[PDB]
Amino acid sequence: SIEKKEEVIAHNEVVFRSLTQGLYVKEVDIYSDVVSYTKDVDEALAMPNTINFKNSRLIMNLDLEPLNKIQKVIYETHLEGL
Amino acid sequence: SIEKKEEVIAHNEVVFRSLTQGLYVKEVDIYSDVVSYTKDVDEALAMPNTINFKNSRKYKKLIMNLDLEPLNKIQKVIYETHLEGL
Amino acid sequence: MIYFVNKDRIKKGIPLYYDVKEITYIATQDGTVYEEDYEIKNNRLYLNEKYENHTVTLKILMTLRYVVSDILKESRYQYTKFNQPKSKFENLPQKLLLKREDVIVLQDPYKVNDGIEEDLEIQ
Amino acid sequence: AITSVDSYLLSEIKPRLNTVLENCYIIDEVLKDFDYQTRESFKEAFCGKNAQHEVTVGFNFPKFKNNYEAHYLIQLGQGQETKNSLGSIQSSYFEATGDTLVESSTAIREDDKLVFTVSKPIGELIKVEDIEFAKYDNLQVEGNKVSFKYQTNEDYENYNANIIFTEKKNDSKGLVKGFTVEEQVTVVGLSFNVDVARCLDAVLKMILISMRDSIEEQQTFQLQNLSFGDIAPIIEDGDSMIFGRPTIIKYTSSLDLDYTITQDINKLTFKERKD
Amino acid sequence: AITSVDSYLLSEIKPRLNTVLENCYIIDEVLKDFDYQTRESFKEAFCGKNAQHEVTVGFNFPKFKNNYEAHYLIQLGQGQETKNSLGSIQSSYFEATGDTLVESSTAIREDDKLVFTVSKPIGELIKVEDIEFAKYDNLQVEGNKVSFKYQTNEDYENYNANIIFTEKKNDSKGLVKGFTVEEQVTVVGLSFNVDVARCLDAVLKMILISMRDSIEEQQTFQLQNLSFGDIAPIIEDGDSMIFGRPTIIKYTSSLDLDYTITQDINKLTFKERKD
Repeated sequence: SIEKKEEVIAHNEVVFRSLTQGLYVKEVDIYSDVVSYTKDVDEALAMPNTINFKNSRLIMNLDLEPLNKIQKVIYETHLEGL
Repeated sequence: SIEKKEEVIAHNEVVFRSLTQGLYVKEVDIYSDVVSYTKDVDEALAMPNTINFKNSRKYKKLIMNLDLEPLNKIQKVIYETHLEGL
Repeated sequence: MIYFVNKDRIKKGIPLYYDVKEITYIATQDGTVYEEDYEIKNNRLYLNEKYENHTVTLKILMTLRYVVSDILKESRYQYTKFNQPKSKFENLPQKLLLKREDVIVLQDPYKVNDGIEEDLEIQ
Repeated sequence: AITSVDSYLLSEIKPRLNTVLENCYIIDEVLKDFDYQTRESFKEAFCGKNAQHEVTVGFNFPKFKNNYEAHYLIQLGQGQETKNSLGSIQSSYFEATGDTLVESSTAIREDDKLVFTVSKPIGELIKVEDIEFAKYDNLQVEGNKVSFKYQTNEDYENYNANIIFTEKKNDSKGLVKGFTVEEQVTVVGLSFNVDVARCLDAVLKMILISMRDSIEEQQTFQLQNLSFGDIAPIIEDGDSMIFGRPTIIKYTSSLDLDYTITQDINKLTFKERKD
Repeated sequence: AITSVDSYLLSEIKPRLNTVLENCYIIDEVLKDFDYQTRESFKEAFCGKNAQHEVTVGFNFPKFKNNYEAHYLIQLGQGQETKNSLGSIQSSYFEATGDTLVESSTAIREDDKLVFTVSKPIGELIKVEDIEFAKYDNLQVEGNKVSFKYQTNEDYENYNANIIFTEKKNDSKGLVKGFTVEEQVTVVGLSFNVDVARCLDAVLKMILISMRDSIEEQQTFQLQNLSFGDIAPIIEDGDSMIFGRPTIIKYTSSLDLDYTITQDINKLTFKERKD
């Protein structure tokens, strides 16, 4: 069973994804329009997921499928008997 | 919505408990009989139990003591990636 | 020889320092290994996921090989004339000082095979 | 904190070297000055995720055969004591402290405070990225977590911050006794192909450059100096020679030990005398 | 920009050596102090377009046989770190820049401006030969081409200019982290005839002198120093000895790496507080 546990959220971001190809964005141009795509889920271009940024610039393309990405990292211990 | 999951083992070591007293061993004498005790898991006579260190010899006398209850203290870190839509 | 496995080497395949003819004995921290868990292709070794972070060691048999590191008593000669229409020149055996191939290893040469069955009955 | 330079070197080199060899853009940046032939050959052999050939690193005198296509060889080298302080005193601490850790931690809402959680307790908070807490925010650390006033900062409820902090070990206090040591460590690349050795040396130089931003050697192993030897045949008795160019790395570190103190004053006995 | 001194030496030596040996006038200028016999023998053997004998240059430890009539042999030698800057900072750049290029470019007429075309885009314009543009000319660079006002300069519609410029790579910005390295490289001429070796050494010295005007070592490999060894028999086990006089060349270069920065400020949030 569990003797001690704690959960923390290492990162919380918004990932951009194409609607047709299904590949996420990797690299972008000066205006941040897409120039490269990638199949990876983590390497994809992402921005902080907070309202201030959202109000501070969706804006690049009509492929309007952002993805709120949240990373949960958990520390725990067990005392398994014999 | 767990997009991906991963697990990691940081430590894996054995710790002994007295069946009646409920304490954990911390020290032994030259004959390897218990000398001291603690009620703290973080401070105990840890025996490494990773892949390389199995089948030890330092604590054979300690193991055979019926009053002691071995415990496999294992510490883990698990990473979970969530995709929550827009 | 011995190798250390990681999450990357498991998929690519372990590159062996030597060549391979056959394997004598494999082992790891969990004990020996059976034929059902490992395979070899193009002189590299594959393992299943059970040994992601284990060590592996092998006793291996390889073909003997040599390179000519010097030519010694290099030429010996005879004007053979007895029982010949005319004088003939014949080069007698060279002596070679051979050296083993350890630092760099190349696979056995690709010889062209013959379709003649060995130990073929005739009648 | 006794320093093992070789283990630190190995731990820094392995993941960093793998990451550098992972992608082609960084390698092309590194090998800008080299000719087309050697650059492309090295890229074909070692560079890329799907590379068939692979480099290795390890210490000297291994009982097993070691791959001589491309390998990083380390040996410990000499050392010297250069500077000392009065009484060998380096620093004084009230709370036992271990390594310095960097952790990412997303902001969280608590009924009175925004907070960040951490893996382990805090002995001292060095820096929070892009934040300079004022008196109004009333920055407070309470074991595992650090906290600041909720109301006036409520726009930042999910701030994707990261933290540089220090572990907490005990509440005891003591003195740090030790000195500084000037150490030399030798690193050499091995390859039966000389061009591969040259490229390997260049990669080694680049990763040494990159390491200077690392926390540990910023805090522990300052004053890095480098020195390169001549390309020489390491071995001639094989069918083909081994070629390598040794490099010498210098570091300065503080070997020290924590001397605890049990004396704690809590009362005073001011009394006069009579005659 | 990691520096490969050996490759630069080879690339500078080969065409320059061929050009020097092409004509007799330069060779006669070089060998003014030598006697008639050796001078004329070397000229007969190697000098001239139609020379039957030819010199060669290459690195050390070649697995193939190497011509020992006249050859330039290079080996890498030692290296040392001599100077550093605070934080290992060398320079700061707003736009990624590659090598410095020199291109000839004849002037062209455009409806409002005279212009010069170039092979590649421009990151920065250093100099235009024999020109000091004033405010009236309003010098502007727009990617590949540089331009100035047409009307008052119309006499120069076909000016046979040449340009020293710098390549453009990216619009990103970053920091340059690195140090200076003091490197030694050894060069030796080989010949079974000692007089040929002497003349070869003199030619080597002259081309080293000529190299100092080169762009690359003016920008990268400053502080050239030379040192000559004694004429010695390189090998005695052959039917005839090999004679060569090693020379040591020193250079100073800046090993550096570009550290990019993603932080760009474009908005300000100046707000007061209340209590």
